Amino acid sequence: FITWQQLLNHYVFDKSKRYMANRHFKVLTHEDVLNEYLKIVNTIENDLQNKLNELRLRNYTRDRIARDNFKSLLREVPIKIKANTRWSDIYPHIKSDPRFLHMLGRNGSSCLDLFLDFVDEQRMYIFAQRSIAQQTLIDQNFEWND
Amino acid sequence: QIDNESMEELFKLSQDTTIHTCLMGSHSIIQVCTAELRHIVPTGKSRYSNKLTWVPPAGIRIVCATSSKTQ
Repeated sequence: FITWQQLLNHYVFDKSKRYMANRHFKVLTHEDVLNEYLKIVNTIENDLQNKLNELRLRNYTRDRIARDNFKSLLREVPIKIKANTRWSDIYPHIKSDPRFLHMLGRNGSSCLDLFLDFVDEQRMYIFAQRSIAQQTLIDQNFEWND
Repeated sequence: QIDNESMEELFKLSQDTTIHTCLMGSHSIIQVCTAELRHIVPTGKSRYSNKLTWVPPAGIRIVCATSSKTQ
């Protein structure tokens, strides 16, 4: 969508002094106009690719949060998500949830990985309550005699 | 339920907080709650029926609600 002659035609038409300045300053070349235009497009494209996927600034809108909203959404769609519920049966339940559409529409794999990580954290908490319950049962001082 | 000297207790939604509720036009009610709406109409005496229910954008937490008589 931008060739050098089109980019020139936009600025040739207006007779733009900042474009013309490259032909007027002795430390610049008139063909340096193309070099600057190529380099500025290449830096802008590189920065658009980095910005839309990985921001190098602060306080914007990257990924991350989508996992926190999705991990919350799985507690919202089923309370106490069962450790034997699978990623492909939780997916039709949450396919009504638009929050999931935000996560799934970026990466199908990351949804499965977040389904595994969330379910695995619940399974560890389910083990700890069971092990504490078994410990409280054995601690009972039924010191049988005779 | 309110009546003269008669104050009594009774559907709708009891499992979620109610952001707003109001009467619409004649003999109609709407109850706006955080997760979803309810459109309620009177049926008989102690009964009511939701003719339609709304989500927010598609499944969020409604921040607030206001209303007019018909609006």
